[PDB]
Amino acid sequence: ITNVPVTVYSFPELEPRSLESYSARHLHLPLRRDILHLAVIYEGDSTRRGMASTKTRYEVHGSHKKMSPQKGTGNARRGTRQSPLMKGGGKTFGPKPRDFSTKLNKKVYDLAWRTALSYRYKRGELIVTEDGLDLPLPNDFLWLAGGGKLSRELEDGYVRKWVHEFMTSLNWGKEAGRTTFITGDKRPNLFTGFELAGAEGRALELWDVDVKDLLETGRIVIERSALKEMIEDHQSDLVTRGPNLGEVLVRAPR
Amino acid sequence: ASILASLSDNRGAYHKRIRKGRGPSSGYGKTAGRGTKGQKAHGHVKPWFQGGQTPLIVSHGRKGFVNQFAADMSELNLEKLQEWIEAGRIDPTKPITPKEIIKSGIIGSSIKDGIKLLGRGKESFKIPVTITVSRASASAIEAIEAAGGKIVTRFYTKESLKRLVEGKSLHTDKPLPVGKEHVEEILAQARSLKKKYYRLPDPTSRWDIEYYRDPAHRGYLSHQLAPGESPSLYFKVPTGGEK
RNA sequence: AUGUAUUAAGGAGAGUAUAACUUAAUUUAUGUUUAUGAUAGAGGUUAUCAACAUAUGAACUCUUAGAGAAAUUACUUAAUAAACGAAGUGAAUUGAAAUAUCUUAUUAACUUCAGGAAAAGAAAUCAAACGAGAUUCUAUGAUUAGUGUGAACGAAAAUAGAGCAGCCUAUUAAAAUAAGUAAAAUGGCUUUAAAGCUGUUUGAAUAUUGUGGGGAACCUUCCUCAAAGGCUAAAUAUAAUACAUGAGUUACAGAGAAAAGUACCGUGAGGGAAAGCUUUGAAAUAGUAGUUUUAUAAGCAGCUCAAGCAAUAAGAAAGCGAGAGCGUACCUUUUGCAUAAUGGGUCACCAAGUUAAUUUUAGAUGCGAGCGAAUUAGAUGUGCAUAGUUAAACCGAUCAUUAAAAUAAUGAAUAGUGUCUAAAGUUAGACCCGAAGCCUGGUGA
RNA sequence: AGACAACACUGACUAGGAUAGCUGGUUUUCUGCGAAACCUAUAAUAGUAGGCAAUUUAAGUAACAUCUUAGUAGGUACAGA
RNA sequence: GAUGGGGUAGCAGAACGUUGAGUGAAUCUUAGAUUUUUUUUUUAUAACUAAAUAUAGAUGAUAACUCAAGUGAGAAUGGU
RNA sequence: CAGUCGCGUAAGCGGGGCAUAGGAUCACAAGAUACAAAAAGGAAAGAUCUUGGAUUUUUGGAAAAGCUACGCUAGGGAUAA
Ligand SMILES: [K+]
Ligand SMILES: [K+]
Ligand SMILES: [K+]
Ligand SMILES: [Mg+2]
Ligand SMILES: [Mg+2]
Ligand SMILES: [Mg+2]
Ligand SMILES: [Mg+2]
Ligand SMILES: [Mg+2]
Ligand SMILES: [Mg+2]
Ligand SMILES: [Mg+2]
Ligand SMILES: [Mg+2]
Ligand SMILES: [Mg+2]
Ligand SMILES: [Mg+2]
Ligand SMILES: [Mg+2]
Ligand SMILES: [Mg+2]
Ligand SMILES: [Mg+2]
Ligand SMILES: [Mg+2]
Ligand SMILES: [Mg+2]
Ligand SMILES: [Mg+2]
Ligand SMILES: [Mg+2]
Ligand SMILES: [Mg+2]
Ligand SMILES: [Mg+2]
Ligand SMILES: [Mg+2]
Ligand SMILES: [Mg+2]
Ligand SMILES: [Mg+2]
Ligand SMILES: [Mg+2]
Ligand SMILES: [Mg+2]
Ligand SMILES: [Mg+2]
Ligand SMILES: [Mg+2]
Ligand SMILES: [Mg+2]
Ligand SMILES: [Mg+2]
Ligand SMILES: [Mg+2]
Ligand SMILES: [Mg+2]
Ligand SMILES: [Mg+2]
Ligand SMILES: [Mg+2]
Ligand SMILES: [Mg+2]
Ligand SMILES: [Mg+2]
Ligand SMILES: [Mg+2]
Ligand SMILES: [Mg+2]
Ligand SMILES: [Mg+2]
Ligand SMILES: [Mg+2]
Ligand SMILES: [Mg+2]
Ligand SMILES: [Mg+2]
Ligand SMILES: [Mg+2]
Ligand SMILES: [Mg+2]
Repeated sequence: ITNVPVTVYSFPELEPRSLESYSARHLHLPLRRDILHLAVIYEGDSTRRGMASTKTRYEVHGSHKKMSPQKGTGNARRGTRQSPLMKGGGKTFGPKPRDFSTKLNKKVYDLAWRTALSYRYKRGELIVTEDGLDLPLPNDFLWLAGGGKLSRELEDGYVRKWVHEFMTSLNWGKEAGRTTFITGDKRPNLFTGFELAGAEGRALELWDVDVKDLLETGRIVIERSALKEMIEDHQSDLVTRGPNLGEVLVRAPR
Repeated sequence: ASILASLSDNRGAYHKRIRKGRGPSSGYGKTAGRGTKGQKAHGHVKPWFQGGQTPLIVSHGRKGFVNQFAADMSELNLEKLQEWIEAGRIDPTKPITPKEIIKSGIIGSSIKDGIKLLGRGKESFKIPVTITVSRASASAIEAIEAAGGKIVTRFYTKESLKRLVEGKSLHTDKPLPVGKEHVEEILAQARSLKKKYYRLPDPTSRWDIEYYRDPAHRGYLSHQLAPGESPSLYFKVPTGGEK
């Protein structure tokens, strides 16, 4: 079929409430390991710093005087002390600060983005939830933390405990790999929760996600809005002349 | 196992790396494919060097010159103009101007000194259109007019075309009038726009004027000629008879 | 290494609570918060068991009054490095396979002057018949136009980004709008012949009511600007300090310097080290021990055949090896080397086709007559291809030669573009090591 | 006396800025194929370029080699005067 | 019951190893990870078995795939 | 093949000589072509075709004398005693 369904759950209870429809060219693409490779290696090149530096014989300190006479000494002739053959000489072909970045067509990078989403979709590792995706911390703790009654030590020890038993109950913790939460904007509870308990998972903002980030953990828990915005910004090879992008099949039962 | 530990490029994409001077069994050791103690091994030979023999460019010399004043025209064939109208990418009901030709993708994405209509596929072109270009072939003019259309050749420049696409200049297939009897209606037309528009330039050179001044090219200055006048600004049609 | 922020004179000698710094070398006070901090005790030498913020006493000598053999004399509330900037002067190595023009190169270097930056700057600018609108920095344009016999050298318009600011009543105090000037000849510089700089000899005009300059020999029309008077921040350069980042280094690395311009060498200018920690302990080398062989023999010390010795014990033979035979090291360089041709005392470590820009090809792969890039509505941002032909334009699926033309003749027509991997051409140190010499500035009788 | 000018003087020392068609060196393994020391040009003759041509792997083959049969060009050995 | 097998200059293909990086908040380790040795086996520039010695829970080691190179030395009267 | 000339009754012959021994580019000079013309009209300087002047004789094309026993460097034993 040209379109595929996408279930939108309520994050805490994981109740399927709504049903959206996307194109098969969005979440049902074939697995292209060569295209995913070019995108993953393309991001690493741009992340690299590339600032290593070594001195050549033209940059090593000292005078360029001739060390020994050209002949008469019985030893091997020598020029400057900065030669690579000498003790503290310069590395001829040593590292220099340069740009390690490579190029990748916007259309290939957009195909690798939807190919990574399709890899998670066809495997059941893509969970779309309703907007407002945050960890439902207890109201009692939230009331204390704001009040300032709780110390930093206890405040962090509780979040680490609640987040652990919460992820372990959902089978989303360190035992079942990990989970990557993707939201449109930063959320205090979600990001603060996984900043203190990172073994159970992590949280990212849509602007900070990469193709590699969509393949590291065991599942991708993304918001309904972030997914639509993620695919809408990575379909350059498709919208060139549209297809189903968030077509609501079943509305939430208000 | 992990997806990230299973990605690779196609095997045909990978090619052997040759690191020279790294042992005899590599096949490139101890000489790196240079030979034995020659100029090509010690130093470098200039690329233009032939050993001393004079190159042909000297014994024969360079022929001709490169024209630095010729206009670079974008070539458009009727074969392609028909393919666009049928596909629905060019509206034949409206005037086809350079703005619509450039924004259609029929001449590409590069704007040049002008657009010339050529007559490839003139046997199958039967669509009535109203096109305006900088130049046109004698075959294209007949093909356009035979199908029931109109064609006009107007003076353009590389800078005028950019302003047309950018919307800074409005298209017009008529020259700027001359005389104190048109200053009012022209100034009023400018005030009504309420927006700063650049005028399309008119030809200034002898050749450019003569081109758009003759009816063979359907030039937009041909109306300035008399039925017996010549387009040339210097030459005249001689008279026949006994005198 | 880069980026960000802040700052805009540097060193030495001797002395001193040896974390504490100037003969006062551990001065004296204020405010706030103090474990819910900051990021109900003991302790004044058995010390400084308090951090932040704001003040405060002291702070020697020389560079640095004069003089002198700097750290002295003699006086006294004596005091400013480098780098970066502008102008002036201005090479040679090198390349052209020699070499004069050229290139190297408005380079290095030197001198003068100046500030935290300096310089430049609001068109006598560019464009081309449409218009842009000061200066500065970066990229593209551009291995282009063009110059040159060559080798090579090499713009501008425009575009994009960083910054953005205009004025003379200059936010610091200036013009009554500029005459020995513009310009010419001549000698040079720059350079494309224009424009611009200039020694010598000469020498104009007065504003779009078309006066003057420019638009690349030159004249003309038109357009454009208005010299001979000035002010102006930012983006830029350099140095120091702090911080951030790292498929940067981790001790023969990084830096020359993990205690360094010190020790040491040199009359001098100048040259210029070694050296981390409590961990690990390779090779070479030396003295022994165990097993085995060796005093009738002419071994590049290995290989083929192999007696014997070798395990206190059931099981289990590694190693050494008498005797027989084969074998004249290695590398380099050469027609050809055991060669008495080259190089190496041994071992360990350091040590050589790399990077950038540009221009190509193969394979793979994305899109596809488009590719790439970039982007409430609009516009915007290199390039390549899409049509060929000619010296070139007109021309054009046709074009060129045929001094008129004409199937008379001959040649030339159909998928590109981007990326990755790898190999490449070109320019840069260009795979690594090595001269004699040339030039500039300093040092020494 | 080409003598001396602080190891150096037919032109010192020191700092900055080179080239070298010459010599030497250029580091792991396996696999496949495999030359040349000739011609032409050169301010060349220790160099270099273009050919002949080594290699890679595609597109062709009325390919290439050899023999047989028939045919052709050309004057050596020999023999002769 | 396929065909082929010396090799310098040189051209080409396929791999191993070294250092760092990603998967890695992963895997394993006093029931012994790691131990520059010795030993055993396997068509093997490599890894593996076992033994002896010492004793680490991570500033430890590590398969596989991939990325990037200051990546491989009996030869330079080479340097320390 | 086109153009247009000569000789020949005609077929036909004629793009120098019975054959084999005379160097370019660049620059310069003389004719033609109508290509481009740095705002525009012209021009200058260029382009195409024809043609001319060379011990460019080291004749694929530098404007070029010696000494060193005071000599130096890189190499060759690829050429000597
Ligand atoms: K020197
Ligand atoms: K002038
Ligand atoms: K073309
Ligand atoms: Mg070093
Ligand atoms: Mg890469
Ligand atoms: Mg070989
Ligand atoms: Mg080679
Ligand atoms: Mg090669
Ligand atoms: Mg050699
Ligand atoms: Mg050679
Ligand atoms: Mg004084
Ligand atoms: Mg004094
Ligand atoms: Mg020369
Ligand atoms: Mg040129
Ligand atoms: Mg004035
Ligand atoms: Mg003047
Ligand atoms: Mg001038
Ligand atoms: Mg002037
Ligand atoms: Mg002009
Ligand atoms: Mg003025
Ligand atoms: Mg060091
Ligand atoms: Mg170490
Ligand atoms: Mg080391
Ligand atoms: Mg040892
Ligand atoms: Mg005996
Ligand atoms: Mg001997
Ligand atoms: Mg020897
Ligand atoms: Mg020796
Ligand atoms: Mg090394
Ligand atoms: Mg190396
Ligand atoms: Mg290949
Ligand atoms: Mg003498
Ligand atoms: Mg002497
Ligand atoms: Mg063979
Ligand atoms: Mg031979
Ligand atoms: Mg010559
Ligand atoms: Mg030579
Ligand atoms: Mg064989
Ligand atoms: Mg072989
Ligand atoms: Mg061990
Ligand atoms: Mg050695
Ligand atoms: Mg003109
Ligand atoms: Mg010759
Ligand atoms: Mg010849
Ligand atoms: Mg004598």
